[PDB]
Amino acid sequence: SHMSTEVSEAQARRAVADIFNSTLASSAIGAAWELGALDELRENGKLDVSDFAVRHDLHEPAVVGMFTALASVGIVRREGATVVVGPYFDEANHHRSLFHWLNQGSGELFRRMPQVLPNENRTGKFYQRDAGAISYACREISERYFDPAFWAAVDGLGYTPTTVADLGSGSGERLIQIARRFPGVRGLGVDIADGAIAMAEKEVAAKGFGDQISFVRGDARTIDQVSARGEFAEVDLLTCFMMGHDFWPRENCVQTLRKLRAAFPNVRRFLLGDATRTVGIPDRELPVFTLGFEFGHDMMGVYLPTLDEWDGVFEEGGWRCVKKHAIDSLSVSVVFELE
Amino acid sequence: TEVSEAQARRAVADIFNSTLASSAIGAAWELGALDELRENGKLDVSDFAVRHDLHEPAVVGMFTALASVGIVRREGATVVVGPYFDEANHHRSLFHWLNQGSGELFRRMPQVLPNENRTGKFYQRDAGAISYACREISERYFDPAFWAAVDGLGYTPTTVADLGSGSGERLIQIARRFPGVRGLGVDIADGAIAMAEKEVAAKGFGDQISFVRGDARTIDQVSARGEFAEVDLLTCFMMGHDFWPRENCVQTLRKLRAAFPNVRRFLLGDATRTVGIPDRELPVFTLGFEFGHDMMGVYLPTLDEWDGVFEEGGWRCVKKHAIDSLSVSVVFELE
Ligand SMILES: O=C(O)C(=O)Cc1ccccc1
Ligand SMILES: O=C(O)C(=O)Cc1ccccc1
Ligand SMILES: O=C(O)C(=O)Cc1ccccc1
Ligand SMILES: O=C(O)[C@H](O)Cc1ccccc1
Ligand SMILES: O=C(O)[C@H](O)Cc1ccccc1
Ligand SMILES: [Ca+2]
Ligand SMILES: [Ca+2]
Ligand SMILES: [Ca+2]
Ligand SMILES: [Ca+2]
Ligand SMILES: [Fe+3]
Ligand SMILES: [Fe+3]
Repeated sequence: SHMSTEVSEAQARRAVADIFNSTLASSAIGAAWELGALDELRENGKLDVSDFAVRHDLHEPAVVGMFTALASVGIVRREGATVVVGPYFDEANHHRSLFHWLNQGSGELFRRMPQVLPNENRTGKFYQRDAGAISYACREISERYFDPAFWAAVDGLGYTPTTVADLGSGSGERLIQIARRFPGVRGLGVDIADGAIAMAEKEVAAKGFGDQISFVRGDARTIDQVSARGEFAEVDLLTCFMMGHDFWPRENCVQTLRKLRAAFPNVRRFLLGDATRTVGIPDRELPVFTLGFEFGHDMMGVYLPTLDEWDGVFEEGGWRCVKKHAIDSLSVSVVFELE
Repeated sequence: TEVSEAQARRAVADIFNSTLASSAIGAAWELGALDELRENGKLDVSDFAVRHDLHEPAVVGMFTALASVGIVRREGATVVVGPYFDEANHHRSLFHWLNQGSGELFRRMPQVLPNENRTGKFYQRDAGAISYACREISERYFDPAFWAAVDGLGYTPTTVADLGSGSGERLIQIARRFPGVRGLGVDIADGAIAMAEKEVAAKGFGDQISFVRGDARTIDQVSARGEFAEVDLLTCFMMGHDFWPRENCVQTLRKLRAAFPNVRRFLLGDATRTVGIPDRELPVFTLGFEFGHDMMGVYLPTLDEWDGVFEEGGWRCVKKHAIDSLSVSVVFELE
């Protein structure tokens, strides 16, 4: 029953108030996550705010503030010095990486909406986001949302892989997990980020797989320029998650897919997964994330293909699509099994 | 806490979209959108992006963000005011303050809460943005009570000083109302002074109104003491909370008393900390003001705390005005 055009002054006051407080609740969700509060609430159902502030060595008045902000829209409920989980807790906590993405990750971009929209201002470094924050969030996003379909696609391969290349390798947590599934397999991540390489080289070393897995600086759109080219010949599983839209526009993508094909000519399966642009979802029925993903990419000047556009580009790219998975609850997100 | 899993999905999605709405309101304001919607009730997003020279797809996003929570309604490339437009638009400066002025603060909630980090410049805000909003906040929420206090002063001022003079607009208006008056602005920010002086000069009040850098907390250090002695009306809006904690406010009030010994009336308007409002009935702003200041480590007195400090501070409160509708806000007439 949402969609009315006619409301009382009471309702309108209340609604504009909730929009205001949601703003704070929404920033608080990502913050509370990162400070270990959501976890503890998930684990114990309850928490004493004073004891929290002490244990974690936090300024207590703001801690009160963070919880009151979560309480203002029903994520938690306050009783005395106690915070309990609220009716909206599980849902919010579930999607906690998405709010973090929105606020801590991408907060600056959306804050400067009045400066980002005007054309004259659109060149060089016309926006900023917190790459450490994004990273921190995209890690849980990849796990909470993409893993099931990722693992499902891995199950239905028809072969044990021997050498896997992961594009947008990042933390290396995709490749690390591969090694753990397929004992003897070798890994190879590719990342534009200098910092992601060392974070990954460190990550790998720490988890047992030092001589199994290595990384390289490089960019899918010019993967043929990359000096490790010669070793791509032995790769028989390729993977690429949450960056496919940055291959776009279409012709870039076609080319990028063709290059990928030639550069990895013994790849049997290529697992590609990403969120896509939605179409025709009504303004007042938008689910979590959708609006921020699409809006932020518009504000960054970055094109987002629809599912159909992905469908329409693979044959041209030199790939056959043999299986597709829908992601649960992250806009219209998908995993394609290509060969 | 008994709701369906669909209830919870929808509520959580509203919080998320609300975030983007909220930021959008101040954006829309600043870019002319809200005003063009108030005047005509409609707008064409292509037309509007073109005239304003904006990247259209971001413009659409911005208007979708607003429609996602009922502020506006989209019908093609036509944007129409929605059920919550009047109210949103009314409080637009407050959303601006939260987002454009103070977004960097609340964003870094994880880095700002831990005590170890809390030294030096531990948070950042956008002084230009904040100033932009404070202008309207002053005018939409404080002015009615402000002018009512001016109307019942029982004297006609001859020299007025305004602490946190900002853009100079308070002193300007005072001059438009009392032509003979001299005006004196105290602001701690060089850039407030520069703006105000420029603004005062352009409008022709450059010979009546002038400015000095100073912190009202240390008003006794501001070496323009002779001009201060001539002042018979003192104004201070939206910063009294910054005189607290209590001991500090007592001292500041006593120094203000001394620095302006011929002030007859002293107008002090501020928002104050609320008490016992239920979490799910917090009105607009309250949570922002209070939570933001707890994050900045700045004390907020209650009303009663203010009422109980003036005598020790060297003043007698003779009149008090309630404000609509800015958390619990107030104007004291002190003497
Ligand atoms: O931040 C970005 O640029 C993204 O595109 C983030 C993203 C992509 C896919 C799923 C979730 C987030
Ligand atoms: O010095 C002057 O310019 C004035 O006459 C003062 C003034 C100018 C313009 C409007 C009101 C007062
Ligand atoms: O921004 C601050 O730190 C303020 O104190 C802002 C303010 C004070 C009183 C009313 C509205 C905003
Ligand atoms: O067009 C599609 O739907 C996807 O590109 C993948 C796919 C195609 C055919 C059968 C299954 C999956
Ligand atoms: O105590 C109060 O309510 C205010 O400090 C000011 C006031 C006092 C007495 C009569 C009127 C106003
Ligand atoms: Ca309804
Ligand atoms: Ca029109
Ligand atoms: Ca800032
Ligand atoms: Ca009282
Ligand atoms: Fe992206
Ligand atoms: Fe303040």
